Amino acid sequence: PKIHYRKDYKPSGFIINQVTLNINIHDQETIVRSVLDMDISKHNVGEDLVFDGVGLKINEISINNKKLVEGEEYTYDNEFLTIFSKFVPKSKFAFSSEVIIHPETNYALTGLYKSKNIIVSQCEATGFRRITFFIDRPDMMAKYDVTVTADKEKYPVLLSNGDKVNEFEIPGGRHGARFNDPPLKPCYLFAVVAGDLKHLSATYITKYTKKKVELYVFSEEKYVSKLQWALECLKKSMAFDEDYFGLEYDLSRLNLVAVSDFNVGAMENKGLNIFNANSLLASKKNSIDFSYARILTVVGHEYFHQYTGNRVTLRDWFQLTLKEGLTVHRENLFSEEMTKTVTTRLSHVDLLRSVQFLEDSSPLSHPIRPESYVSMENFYTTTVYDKGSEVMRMYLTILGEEYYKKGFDIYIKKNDGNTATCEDFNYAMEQAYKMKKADNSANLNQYLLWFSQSGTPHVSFKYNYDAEKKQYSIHVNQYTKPDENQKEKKPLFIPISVGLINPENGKEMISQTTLELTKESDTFVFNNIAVKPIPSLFRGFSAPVYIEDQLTDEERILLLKYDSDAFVRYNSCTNIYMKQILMNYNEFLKAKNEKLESFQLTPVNAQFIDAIKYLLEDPHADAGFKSYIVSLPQDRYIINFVSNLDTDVLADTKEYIYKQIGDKLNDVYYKMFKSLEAKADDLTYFNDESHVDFDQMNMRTLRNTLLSLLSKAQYPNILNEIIEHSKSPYPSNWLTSLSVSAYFDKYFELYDKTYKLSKDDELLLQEWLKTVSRSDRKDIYEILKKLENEVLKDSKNPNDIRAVYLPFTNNLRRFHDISGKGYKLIAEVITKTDKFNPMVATQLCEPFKLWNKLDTKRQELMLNEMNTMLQEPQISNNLKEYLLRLTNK
Ligand SMILES: COc1ccc(C[C@@H](N)[C@H](O)C(=O)N[C@@H](CC(C)C)C(=O)O)cc1
Ligand SMILES: [Mg+2]
Ligand SMILES: [Mg+2]
Ligand SMILES: [Mg+2]
Ligand SMILES: [Mg+2]
Ligand SMILES: [Zn+2]
Repeated sequence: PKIHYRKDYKPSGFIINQVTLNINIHDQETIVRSVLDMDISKHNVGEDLVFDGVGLKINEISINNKKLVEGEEYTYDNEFLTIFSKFVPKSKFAFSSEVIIHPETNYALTGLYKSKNIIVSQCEATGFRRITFFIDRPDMMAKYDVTVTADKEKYPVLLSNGDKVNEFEIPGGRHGARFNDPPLKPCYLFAVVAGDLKHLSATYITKYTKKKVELYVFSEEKYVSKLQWALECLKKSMAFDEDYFGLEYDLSRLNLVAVSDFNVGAMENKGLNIFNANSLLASKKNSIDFSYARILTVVGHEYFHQYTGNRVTLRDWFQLTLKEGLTVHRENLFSEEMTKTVTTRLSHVDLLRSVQFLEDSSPLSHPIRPESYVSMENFYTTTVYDKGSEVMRMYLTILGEEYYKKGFDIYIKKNDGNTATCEDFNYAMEQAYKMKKADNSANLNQYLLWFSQSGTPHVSFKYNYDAEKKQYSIHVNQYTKPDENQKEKKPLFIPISVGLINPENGKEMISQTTLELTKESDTFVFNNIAVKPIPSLFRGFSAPVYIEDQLTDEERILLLKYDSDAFVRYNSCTNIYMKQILMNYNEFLKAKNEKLESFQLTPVNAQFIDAIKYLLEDPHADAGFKSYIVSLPQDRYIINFVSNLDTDVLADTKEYIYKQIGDKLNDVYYKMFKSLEAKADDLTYFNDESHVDFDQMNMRTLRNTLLSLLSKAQYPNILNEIIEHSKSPYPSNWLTSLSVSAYFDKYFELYDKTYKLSKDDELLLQEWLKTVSRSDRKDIYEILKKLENEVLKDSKNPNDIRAVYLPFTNNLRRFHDISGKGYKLIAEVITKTDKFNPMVATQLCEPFKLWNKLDTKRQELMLNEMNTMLQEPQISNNLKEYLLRLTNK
């Protein structure tokens, strides 16, 4: 089983200068002819010429137009084509081949495949070798000249990278298009699309060069009306890159294409970005509110790769975080600017601290630049993306905007063209650090540990105030737990954005200050502090760490009410909830363990409840922020704090705490649900396709969150509200009506009603499926069986399979049923999917990531299922590597 090591990187002994492809799409097969103009590099040591080529049917191969003979001059084993060195030229030569591939039966959705009636490619990371022979690694940069031919009636729209330089008719009802793409690119950025596509288009004129750029967005005909928001998003993304970074698009056209069958959200092929339809298409009538933020995010993200990933390339796959972490960071700056709500930053933190912290405390834990892989597809992770994004964001925190922009421009100017590594970026940032610190002895050598050290730092605090001296001290310690990657962990460069709040008047006591913690511990002292402050620590969540603030609940409530920083207020609320959860959880567990007939539970802090009411009733406070404060921290955040987590005991603990708070605030929640209606559900702009109001969507989030609370509580007559809510024109409302009706006899009436409203739009039906899947129903197993039989059937569409099964895995009570029936159900789906799509089968493993953090009975049940999956004779390499790592085997 082949392991690749980061430190083993060596340039190839071969060079590929030019790729000339002819892709001839037929009814039963596609024929790919390719000529590679090649050379011998300075690194060559007389080795065999070995190409990647997976599942290719060879018709012929040649060197310099002389046909090579199998067995004598080459061997092919369905993975590697080896041409023996004695047959390989010692100077520039041409390698040519013709192979047969079958996009119609390519259900793995990598390489060239058919999605409904569209033929489409996906090459990142190793998909190009599934289309033709290549040295399929990102440092093999080449020029591309691509011709596609197909049946004209079936496939009128033909697209690839670069300029369309010719179009032509072919006998027998066929037609062809030639595209030439002169600038060098790695092969994972190659794309081709053939289909009966419809489009919307616009022209964008760049900021400085004043280049006219043609923008096209494509879908199947049925959904072309859903393309408008994506076109607006693309204009916004171009403007932002211009305005913040001074970066203009370089090419004359940019195409975005939506397809129905896609392993991920989208892909940044140069001038030809290809999208999961769920991340490109939306309408007010047929999409939930989340679609709007998602499209903005994904269009922005793939656009931002044009510089960070495409123009500046990766040397090798170990550098993945350099394009993905940096591009997530760019999209976050963009979306914060576009949405102007604090919930954009909060939602990123909420994801990192639940999902990524869980990964980083699991057997899958890795640094953002891993040291080895077996299947690189397994390293497209929340760590590489989201922790990578936070590491990229810490440079901006450390440097500030002016110097951050200087360092980023140094990175672009020096590397445009060109493969790069994480050190290249650190080097550019360090040049700005030197400039900022006014000394050339300053360095960021220690900062590199953020790329190589796995695990989440824990940062803890002690405080001292001397009233007589007016002097305040913050003593800080950092600790990363040893793990399987490093026995010894080193101190990181941690920037700690801080304020000091005067608790008498809630005012700021110091200017903006970022403490640079670079040792295992340090004490920061402040003079002229007139009263003992409450510290506001890690403002904006300034480093990706466990924060142990050591504050009292009274201090935390004062920050929640009065602090200026959204993240610190949110975290203070989070910390109050966590202290309560851990206390009640222990009380319930002791009662269960001791089989007690009676016992006590510690009630929720009454001043905390009063603070929630205070914020909810403030008309000037943000609706998105309000929806976070009435929600308990995510289950996957909580599990990081509990050993041997008994999921039933956690479910009882959450229930008690929600009931405690609802018993005091339900009348307030009801009054707000009613009073927010006018603005939340305003229809003034319902038929304006480009008018998108993030605040209004956050008001709907709050309304729907309050409705869920009131429905769980069986608030008097709430069923009337639910039934009326089902009549709203907004899918976020009428789908909420289905899930909150789970607690009432009207559930299956709303099931049918909303099914009928959803069934005629592919993406809306997927949203309906998630809604059913996440429904808090005691008969959820029977309901999932009905979905399988009646709707999902044998669909191989990843969006369908993920919609039915993933939301259900968050059902803390039912998915973790002590019989193990939920673990069995998901393992069956995993093994079934693995037969045709190993990548999606691995995504479906997500619920097992926390297996060793549960109570011993559930650990045993999950392990048995994973061992059963591992024992499947036909298991993919991808799935096997993932399960071997996850089970420490
Ligand atoms: C496992 O193999 C792959 C192959 C290709 C990719 C595509 C990757 N480059 C692309 O930028 C990407 O992740 N977008 C995200 C969306 C952003 C907004 C985070 C997605 O798709 O959900 C990924 C993995
Ligand atoms: Mg094949
Ligand atoms: Mg502008
Ligand atoms: Mg986000
Ligand atoms: Mg379908
Ligand atoms: Zn990306």
